[PDB]
Amino acid sequence: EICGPGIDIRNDYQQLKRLENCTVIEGYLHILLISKAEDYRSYRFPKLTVITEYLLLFRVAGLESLGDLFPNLTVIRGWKLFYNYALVIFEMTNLKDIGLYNLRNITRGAIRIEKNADLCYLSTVDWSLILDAVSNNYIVGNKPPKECGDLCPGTMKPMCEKTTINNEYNYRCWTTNRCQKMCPSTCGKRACTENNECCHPECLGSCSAPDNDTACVACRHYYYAGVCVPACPPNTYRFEGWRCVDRDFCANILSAESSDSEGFVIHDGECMQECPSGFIRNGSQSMYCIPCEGPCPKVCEEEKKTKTIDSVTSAQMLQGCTIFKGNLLINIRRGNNIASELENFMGLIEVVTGYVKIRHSHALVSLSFLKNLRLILGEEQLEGNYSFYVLDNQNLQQLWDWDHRNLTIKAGKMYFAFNPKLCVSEIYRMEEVTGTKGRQSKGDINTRNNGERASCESDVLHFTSTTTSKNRIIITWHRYRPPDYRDLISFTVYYKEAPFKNVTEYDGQDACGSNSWNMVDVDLPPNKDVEPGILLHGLKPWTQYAVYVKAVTLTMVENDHIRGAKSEILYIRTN
Amino acid sequence: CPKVCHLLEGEKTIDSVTSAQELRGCTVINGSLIINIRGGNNLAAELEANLGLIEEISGYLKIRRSYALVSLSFFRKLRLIRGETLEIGNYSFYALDNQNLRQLWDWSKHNLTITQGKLFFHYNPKLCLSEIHKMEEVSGTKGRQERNDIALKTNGDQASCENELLKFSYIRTSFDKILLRWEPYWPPDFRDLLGFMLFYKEAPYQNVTEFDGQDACGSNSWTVVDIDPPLRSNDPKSQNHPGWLMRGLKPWTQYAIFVKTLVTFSDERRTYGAKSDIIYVQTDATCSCPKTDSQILKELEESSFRKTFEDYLHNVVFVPRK
Amino acid sequence: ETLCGAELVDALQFVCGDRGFYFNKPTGYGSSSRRAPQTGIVDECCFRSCDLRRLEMYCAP
Ligand SMILES: *[C@@H]1O[C@H](CO)[C@@H](O[C@@H]2O[C@H](CO)[C@@H](O[C@@H]3O[C@H](CO)[C@@H](O)[C@H](O)[C@@H]3O)[C@H](O)[C@H]2NC(C)=O)[C@H](O)[C@H]1NC(C)=O
Ligand SMILES: *[C@@H]1O[C@H](CO)[C@@H](O[C@@H]2O[C@H](CO)[C@@H](O[C@@H]3O[C@H](CO)[C@@H](O)[C@H](O)[C@@H]3O)[C@H](O)[C@H]2NC(C)=O)[C@H](O)[C@H]1NC(C)=O
Ligand SMILES: *[C@@H]1O[C@H](CO)[C@@H](O[C@@H]2O[C@H](CO)[C@@H](O)[C@H](O)[C@H]2NC(C)=O)[C@H](O)[C@H]1NC(C)=O
Ligand SMILES: *[C@@H]1O[C@H](CO)[C@@H](O)[C@H](O)[C@H]1NC(C)=O
Ligand SMILES: *[C@@H]1O[C@H](CO)[C@@H](O)[C@H](O)[C@H]1NC(C)=O
Ligand SMILES: *[C@@H]1O[C@H](CO)[C@@H](O)[C@H](O)[C@H]1NC(C)=O
Ligand SMILES: *[C@@H]1O[C@H](CO)[C@@H](O)[C@H](O)[C@H]1NC(C)=O
Ligand SMILES: *[C@@H]1O[C@H](CO)[C@@H](O)[C@H](O)[C@H]1NC(C)=O
Ligand SMILES: *[C@@H]1O[C@H](CO)[C@@H](O)[C@H](O)[C@H]1NC(C)=O
Ligand SMILES: *[C@@H]1O[C@H](CO)[C@@H](O)[C@H](O)[C@H]1NC(C)=O
Repeated sequence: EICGPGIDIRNDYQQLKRLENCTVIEGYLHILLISKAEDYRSYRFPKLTVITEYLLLFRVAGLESLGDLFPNLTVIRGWKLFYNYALVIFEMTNLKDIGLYNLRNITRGAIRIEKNADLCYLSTVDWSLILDAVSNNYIVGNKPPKECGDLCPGTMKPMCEKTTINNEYNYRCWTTNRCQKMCPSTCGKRACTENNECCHPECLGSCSAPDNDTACVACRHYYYAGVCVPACPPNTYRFEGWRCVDRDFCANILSAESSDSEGFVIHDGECMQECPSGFIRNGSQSMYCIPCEGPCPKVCEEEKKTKTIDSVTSAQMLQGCTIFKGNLLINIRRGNNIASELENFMGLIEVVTGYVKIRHSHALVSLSFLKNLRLILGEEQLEGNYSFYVLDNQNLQQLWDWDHRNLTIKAGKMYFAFNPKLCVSEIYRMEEVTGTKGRQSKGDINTRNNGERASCESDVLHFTSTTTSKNRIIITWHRYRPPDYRDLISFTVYYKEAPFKNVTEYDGQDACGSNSWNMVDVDLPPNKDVEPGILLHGLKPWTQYAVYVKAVTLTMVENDHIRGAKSEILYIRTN
Repeated sequence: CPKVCHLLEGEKTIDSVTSAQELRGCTVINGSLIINIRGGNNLAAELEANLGLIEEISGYLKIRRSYALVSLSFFRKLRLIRGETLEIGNYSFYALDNQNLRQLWDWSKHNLTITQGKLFFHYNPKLCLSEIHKMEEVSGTKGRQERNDIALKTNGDQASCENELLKFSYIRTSFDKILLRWEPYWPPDFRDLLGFMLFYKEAPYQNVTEFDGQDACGSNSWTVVDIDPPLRSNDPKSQNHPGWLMRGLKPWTQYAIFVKTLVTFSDERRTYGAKSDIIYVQTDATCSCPKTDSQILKELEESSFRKTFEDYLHNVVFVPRK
Repeated sequence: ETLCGAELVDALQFVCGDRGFYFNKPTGYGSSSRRAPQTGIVDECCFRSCDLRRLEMYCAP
């Protein structure tokens, strides 16, 4: 049978009895907040084979190994995560093993495991074989592995299969009774049973007979009468992104948990809670919703005045949120492919009223994922009327493709700081795109931090001549040709020994330590005929020094429009 | 003694110790001074031996892009500024683009005076504002401080400015080690405390203070020691006073030591930790071991990652009934 | 006193005990109601000193 829409085991074991019959969990599954150990093994359910949304365990007691409870669970399609993960096992007091020997695939989301008491056998898993995008995992706050030994069948002739990952080749095994037996190479991506009998193409996890389409435990795309078809046939409709079910069923379900309207509604061959923006259930029907006649933006309210986005479920909440009428804050610490999911969740954001802050959004190197964001109303600003704030963000090599991207703020002045891989050139380009340059100050958009390590466009200064010595060099470079010679043109010669030509520019971080770009400032000579020169003395008769110069306008007022002149890095070997 | 220093053009830029020797002995200045010292070795001691005799300035002082310079203590005997020669806008003290600037001379021992020029503080991301106000007070002319003279941003905004004081509840000096036990400082979010950073170094003269010497990097002056967070428990009164044992100290020797909280930055580094005072204590008479300070940063983003999860969990798990 | 992390849950446990905690039962498929009629609870126990009164509001008799 199929449970749903979700199960929450809380404060009692007898509630586990809701898992006797139903083998599919058509929703999340929480198990948590119990204090007992006697009946730890009085319950177990060989029927469970598949989960869809995710799995969560917290403060659970008595349990020693999950495998004894779910001897047949194989797949987790991650239709909905918790924070950024499809499986969470947090602060468990007695879990000695993860079990789930038959767990053979995970579709979406990563795993997060930590604060557990006596849990090991997490590294022994070949997460790459069972989980794509293992990089987003978080498995560090658990018991050290050296303490238990994490052994498995093969203690006496290796029985558990063997694979290699991250330059380490060894066994792959969950338990001391069972191993992580992968499929052979003859079929690879395809599924397979024990004794290496590859299953049907569109199978997933495992099956009971090779090339069998109905003897399969799970389906890659969608279920139908148990027949694991990789495509929901017509006259049916997809549901929970994992089962192609009947039509009338979409009406028998209830939705008053969130919205007590006329059940769900059908669109794009799916029984959506409510079909996406720009559509209404004309006549209040669960089977059709034509496109709205007007703009019909799905407003997105605010539980708390500001909706801090630091997870993937926070974006799921904003899946169809096209016009977010609340203040917004980004605080993403990590994540690699999240940027693509945000193009499906947040890619439809067209207007963000209230302030828009970005603090430590390290995982975002380019804000282009907001492909539809065009107007930050900024009607409600932070201190200083900041309608666009960016503080202590990591690289963020780029914001958008200003060549085509249209961005325009209505009120409030922006702010940028500590973006080493973003040189203000793009910031000034944004200002020009928005016409807000007449609104900013000279301290807000600081060039001392934005672009510290950003090497981008700059003017050239051709070395006019050099003459080397056994221990010195007299080097004269060309005078700078700015639009205003009145500017306080002042050069700074950077230099350092370069035994190999794989040398780069100075990025501020190289102040102290070996291979630091040594710097020497010099003012342009008053004589307009003589060009700036320097005699340097830290040289070798045979060393290859990489050296160049950097010139800046240094306008009368602090940072009116600073256009930097960067010279090539020239390698010089004294006679 | 009175040894004036008559200069050409009234403004001698000094970007090198070679330029410091030019004024070695120049106590009273006939003009102003401009500093752009970005890198070099033996800055502290050489500047003390050369410019230590500086009794007063007749002009003004400008300090632009002085990176390798950490503190101004090398202007020991400086007490007065005539403000006759002054930067554009009546600025006796002008400072700009001073990254490693950590602290000014002192505001309990060194007295200062300013005649005509104003102050200026911008892009000093490691210098707190408390010292700025202390200067505003001692130097006088506090009414000369106008708007934009000191932007609260880019002024010690990066270097954590400890706001609260810590107390050593219990101490024990031996001949080779020293046991310490201080108050269990615990912010509202106890988990925001990643640990403590004890700093210590021999100091026979109590005239030592913070930021007395530091190159572009500060892995040379102080001796740092990390201490894992304490053990929290219910009944907050029950948690033992966190402590630590410092090892390897010469018998019968005075060391200067102080605690420094290792905390986490909130949305606006609201969790300003604490620190105690420089404590002098004389001992009893009888493969790259040092860790990378950069690791600290790595310990931050991960910690804030865990707390961002729990706070989310409880934000959706529990439910209040009617 | 303010409560955070594992200590908040330890106190909630000391409160409920054999009485058990109260959640929102999922009555129908799809999303659930507004995740909370207010902000998170830590906004009351971490940022503010929540007393036993607030702790009893989440329990189940
Ligand atoms: C566990 O099973 C899943 C079954 O899909 C394996 O696939 C990942 O699933 C996603 C979406 O279901 C696939 O993305 C789809 O691919 C198309 C064509 O490349 C692309 O346009 C979209 O990105 C679309 O979502 C993804 O390809 C698929 N992964 C692979 C390697 O094919 C998953 O790999 C299985 N886990 C393991 C550890 O093998
Ligand atoms: C996987 O292998 C099994 C082998 O058992 C294949 O079984 C065949 O399945 C069909 C329907 O799924 C059975 O038809 C049935 O017909 C019999 C009368 O012959 C009737 O009594 C049943 O109630 C049912 O309607 C067929 O008998 C069965 N054959 C055998 C030998 O079991 C199954 O089709 C394979 N899966 C695939 C091909 O996807
Ligand atoms: C799991 O299924 C079994 C049978 O399929 C259920 O047992 C039936 O429950 C009714 C309750 O009204 C009893 O009268 C029957 O005697 C039970 N069956 C048998 C064979 O005794 C059981 O209740 C189901 N479990 C759940 C949680 O629904
Ligand atoms: C801009 O800032 C000023 C002063 O900080 C204040 O009046 C308000 O925040 C903004 N001005 C408006 C909204 O007119
Ligand atoms: C929108 O962007 C295009 C391409 O960059 C540009 O030609 C056009 O002028 C822009 N219009 C507005 C209103 O920003
Ligand atoms: C160039 O590469 C070599 C290794 O082949 C390395 O030892 C050296 O440090 C590199 N030089 C620079 C400047 O990165
Ligand atoms: C300079 O070095 C080059 C390199 O071989 C040499 O040919 C030349 O004679 C040298 N001249 C002087 C003046 O050192
Ligand atoms: C320096 O001395 C000259 C006399 O040669 C005098 O005219 C000038 O005012 C003096 N400047 C200062 C700052 O003392
Ligand atoms: C100080 O301000 C007065 C008033 O305008 C001005 O005349 C004078 O030139 C200023 N001095 C400096 C050094 O800026
Ligand atoms: C302390 O006094 C000694 C002796 O005069 C001196 O060399 C040193 O620079 C002083 N340091 C401080 C910080 O006062």
